[PDB]
Amino acid sequence: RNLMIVDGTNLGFRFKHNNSKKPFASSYVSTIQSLAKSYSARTTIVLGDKGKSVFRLEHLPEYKGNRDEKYAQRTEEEKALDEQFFEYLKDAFELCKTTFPTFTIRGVEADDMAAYIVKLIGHLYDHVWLISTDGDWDTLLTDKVSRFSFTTRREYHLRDMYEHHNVDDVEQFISLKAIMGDLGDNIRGVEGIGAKRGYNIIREFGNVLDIIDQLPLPGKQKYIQNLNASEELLFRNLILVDLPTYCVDAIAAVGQDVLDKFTKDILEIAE
Ligand SMILES: [Mn+2]
Ligand SMILES: [Mn+2]
Repeated sequence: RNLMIVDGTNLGFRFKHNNSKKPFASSYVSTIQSLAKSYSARTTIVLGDKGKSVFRLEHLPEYKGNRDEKYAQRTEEEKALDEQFFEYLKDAFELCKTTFPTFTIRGVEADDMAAYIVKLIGHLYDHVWLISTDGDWDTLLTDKVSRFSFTTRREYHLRDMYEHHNVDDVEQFISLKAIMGDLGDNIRGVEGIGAKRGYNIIREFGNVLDIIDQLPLPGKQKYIQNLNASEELLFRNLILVDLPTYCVDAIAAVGQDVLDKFTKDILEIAE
């Protein structure tokens, strides 16, 4: 049998997208029941996000701050919509507490937990299926851990790292994130180097850190010039995007005690 780890909030937003007026708690869980049934799940795990990350915020105070800007400018009607959704998200998360183990730790994101769970009990299953539409989860991809999105109805394995992410492996995808930037999570990257232009430098010189050693890099191009004068930036970005390496840390940030309760809480279900 397999293990399934869903992206509680990500799915919520999907339901919201489809319709931001109708309650979706009921179908929400049913969707996680069919899926679990389908992926021969043995342990279904539901994880939702709650508050900004404590780990990231430290290495970057303005982390996801753009998302706060957006709420600030929302109209009285849209703000209401946002609150409506979240309410429905909470309810969708409460109903879940009746069928699937649901976790939430204020200060810790979801990708930080799912990486821990996988790192923690992954070996106890044949496969591991993560339910999300967030390609950032693809940093956990292996030949025994993949992801499935509804927004496309596509599954994602490792061999597909080039078509879906313009890189060859997890370490690469990371470095590309720490180099190119993540407009979403509000993270500044080298001015001038995107996916295609960034992968090249990664294919030639290596990964972020391997590249740090090598600076200054040759070439007279500005994005190259900019690159050479943005080392400090790569260090910070690498710790914000390298999910599989800093997750434990990201959890211990909100408490060496919380991390413990979560650890025992997982194995309890895994066993
Ligand atoms: Mn997330
Ligand atoms: Mn992103």
